[PDB]
Amino acid sequence: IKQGIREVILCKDQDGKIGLRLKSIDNGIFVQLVQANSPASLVGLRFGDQVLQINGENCAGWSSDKAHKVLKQAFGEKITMTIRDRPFERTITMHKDSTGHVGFIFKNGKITSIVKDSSAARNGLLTEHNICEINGQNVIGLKDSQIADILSTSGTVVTITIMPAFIFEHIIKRMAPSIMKSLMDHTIPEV
Repeated sequence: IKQGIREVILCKDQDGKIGLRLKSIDNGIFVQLVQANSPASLVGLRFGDQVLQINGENCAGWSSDKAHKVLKQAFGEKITMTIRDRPFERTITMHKDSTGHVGFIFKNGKITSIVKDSSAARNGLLTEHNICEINGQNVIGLKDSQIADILSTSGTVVTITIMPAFIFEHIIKRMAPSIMKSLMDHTIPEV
């Protein structure tokens, strides 16, 4: 999670899309969904990112509908957004034990229990936090089985990005579980 603010430049694609949906949270605007293969994904926008400005205009106070409208109304040529990196989220680095475990139980993507003497415990992993990313890969909307498998296919060192569940639940709702599992970007980032 990169401290402070950065600028991204987008181009609407052929279809006039950017592949973003935005959400009003605590009088800011936050990314609720990034579409795979979209201009938004390509420029590095991530779920939970705060949009401070669009085209130099402050997003403070905007409803979701107003932010979408501003984007729909922008010249698709060059859209500048000012971004604060995943501010509701934190990253935790763990190492697997000999059995290949980091030491937590989760359910519907939410960590529910931490295992004694585990890496999860040594690194102060918390319950009541939704798993957002594993090693930089968005896993939101995947089944617990898929998330479990992604954990398995990672190496020793596992980095998880988490978000407090009450905040997570506020950001996501008004979007159907099957959209998240299908259409929320789950790619490993390209270089």
